[PDB]
Amino acid sequence: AITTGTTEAQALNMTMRDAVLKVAPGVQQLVQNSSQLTAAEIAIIQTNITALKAAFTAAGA
Amino acid sequence: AITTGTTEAQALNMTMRDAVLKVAPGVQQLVQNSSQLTAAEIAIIQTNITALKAAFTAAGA
Amino acid sequence: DTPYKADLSRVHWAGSNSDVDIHLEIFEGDVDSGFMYNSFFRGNSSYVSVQDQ
Amino acid sequence: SNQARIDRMNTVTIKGRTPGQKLDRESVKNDKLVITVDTVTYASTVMDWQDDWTSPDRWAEIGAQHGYQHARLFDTAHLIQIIKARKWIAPADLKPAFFDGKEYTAAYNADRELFAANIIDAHRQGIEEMVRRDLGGSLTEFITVVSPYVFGLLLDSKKLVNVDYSAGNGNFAERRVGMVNGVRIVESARFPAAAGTSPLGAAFTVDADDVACQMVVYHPKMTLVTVEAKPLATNKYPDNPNFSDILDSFTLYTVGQRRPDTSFAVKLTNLP
Amino acid sequence: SPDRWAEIGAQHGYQHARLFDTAHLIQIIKARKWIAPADLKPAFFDGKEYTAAYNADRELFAANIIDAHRQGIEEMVRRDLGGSLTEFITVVSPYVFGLLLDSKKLVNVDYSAGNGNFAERRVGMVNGVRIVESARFPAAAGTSPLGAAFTVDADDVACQMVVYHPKMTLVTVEAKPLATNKYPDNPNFSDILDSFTLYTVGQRRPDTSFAVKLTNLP
Amino acid sequence: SNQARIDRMNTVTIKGRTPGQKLDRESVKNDKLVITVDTVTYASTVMDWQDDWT
Amino acid sequence: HPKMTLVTVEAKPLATNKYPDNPNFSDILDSFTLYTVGQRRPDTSFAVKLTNLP
Repeated sequence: AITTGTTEAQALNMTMRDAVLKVAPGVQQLVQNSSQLTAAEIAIIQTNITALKAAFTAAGA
Repeated sequence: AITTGTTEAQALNMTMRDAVLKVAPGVQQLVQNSSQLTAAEIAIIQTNITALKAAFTAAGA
Repeated sequence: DTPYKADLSRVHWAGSNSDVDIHLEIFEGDVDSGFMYNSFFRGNSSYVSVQDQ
Repeated sequence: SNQARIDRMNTVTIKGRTPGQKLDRESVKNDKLVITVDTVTYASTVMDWQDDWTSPDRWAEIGAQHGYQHARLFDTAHLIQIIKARKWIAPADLKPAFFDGKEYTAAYNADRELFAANIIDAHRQGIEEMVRRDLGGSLTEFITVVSPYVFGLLLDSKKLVNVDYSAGNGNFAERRVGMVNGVRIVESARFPAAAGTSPLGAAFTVDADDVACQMVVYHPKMTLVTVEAKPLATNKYPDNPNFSDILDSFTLYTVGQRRPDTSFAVKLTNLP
Repeated sequence: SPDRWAEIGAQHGYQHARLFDTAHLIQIIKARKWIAPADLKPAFFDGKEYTAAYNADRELFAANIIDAHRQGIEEMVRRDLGGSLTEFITVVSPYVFGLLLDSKKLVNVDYSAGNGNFAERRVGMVNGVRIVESARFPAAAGTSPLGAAFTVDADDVACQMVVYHPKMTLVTVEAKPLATNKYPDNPNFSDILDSFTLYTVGQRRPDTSFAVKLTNLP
Repeated sequence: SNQARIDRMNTVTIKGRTPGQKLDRESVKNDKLVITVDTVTYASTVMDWQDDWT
Repeated sequence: HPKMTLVTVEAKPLATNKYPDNPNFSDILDSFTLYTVGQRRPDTSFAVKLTNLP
């Protein structure tokens, strides 16, 4: 469960924020246009998505 | 794996994109202030994250 | 209970139903940083200058 | 829009050098803050033409009564938001320039003098902590808000009213006291009385622990920020098809914390 | 991105101002260890240090601090310096400054009338020397940018009260005042800003000062 | 900044009615577009003073 | 369509800069810019593809 009391939880909460904010700008590009749909960039999106799940699990969400 | 170029893929990608922007603002408030850290509000973020995980699984990312 | 609830047009709300927030932030000249400080012990000592000698 | 933004920044560090050496350089970090508006508060009244034609006028009384509730809610929200800022933990990215929110406790005692002494000790601890952060030169701008219970307790202290120590400060018989630890004292009746919800939203709920804090110190410029999208307004109009008149008053705003490093709260424990 | 140079420039000066005062105090805290050379012994005296004992009750701790200060004042009086007590200065940290106010003989009116006020956080003198409050005392052991002469040990960190003579104890030697310089590096894609200064602090007459230490703090 | 935004919006439809009938209402929908700049393109040449003087 | 198909976002238009490098006894000349291109309305264009080329 999520906690917000101590510095140990603060670090995990901070990591989640910048883990999700890296994913945020890619999904919009995935749908708004056909400019940046090369197979080489979907790979970066996939790695960011994979890191997001690990951040969630570490934070205990 | 992520796929593009079809109506079903576009619908799944749109759903995945729309699921992320709900979680996006909650995490910022989770770390920026102490005014929105009550037990009643973290429950909404928990459901948002649970829906985001299902959206990721459905989209295949 | 308003009769128009099912036909509202929400400007900055996207998605299949108007739930996602895409508003724009408003910014002005505000920047927070550390507090200021000024020296106090500058006059309480004997002083000598050798700058160019 | 329904949002506002403010920026944050860190500080630098000093080093040393000798002839023949090159200077070193370091990076600086930054972050942001955002607030949002989510709820409208209102009050409405309706009347019929036939009743209005056969009764003395009373619209002025209701119009006068409408604004008192708005003022009371505003003050209550202000105090509630001030109290909640005693639990913030500063992120490591801004540690040198930003600090944490503090809280101090006072132990309940059967005697009133000892209770007042404990409260004054907690206040002294808070003031010392504030002074250690280079803010000691602006203690003339801070304010202390106390509920009537604490205000009455403060007069029972062995000092702050005794001429031998605090000449010209307060009077026991007249129920008067002006200053403590170099900061002004203000009495307010808007403190929450019991746990519950509020019409403003879910960010203003209070539990048992929150109600125990009846003393707070803050800076009236650098602590809170108010975001407003619609100032309070009124409008009285007739509903011609329905044979009646209506009166409305509404507003839209919110309150948020800006710098929790410039305030602290005192908590009373083991109350009966 | 928007421009942000003014804030950095201000912080650059704030940090220098903060370092000056702490470097000023670190040297006074070290004079307590001075031993006079043999050839000058009859006219020069060694430095002194006194200790206070921690106690749970605040008034007793304040009494201990006051007695420790009184011992140093009495030692000063014996070196024929008693005729200049109006020139000395006392520097006290916020903690010790707040401990003094609890004593019920410096603030009372039956004794020491006219000196201090409990409600306003005001104190005027102690044992005939005026008091000054500063927050620049070192907080932890470590090295300093100014060299090896400014290193602080876990024992110098425990001294939180100091007395010295402004015109006779320390001497400051300066070779370049503070200056700033901003310039572009054309061969690269960067802009830079700098600040620099050159100075030091020394000891002249260590036998005109003393320090008090707090022992067994929890 | 390093990015810009453009808005998107849908359209409406036409209807008709006879006397006594009410009017219906319709809901419009929105979206957005974002662009970003990341890379710089350049050219450069270098000369020596001795060759420049001659 | 030359008016509805593309959009150009610019952070610095084309500029030049000539300077000397005193310690290295040489001169340099540079030109640089920072921009990008994106799709505004893909609705108003199409492409023709050749197939089975040898």
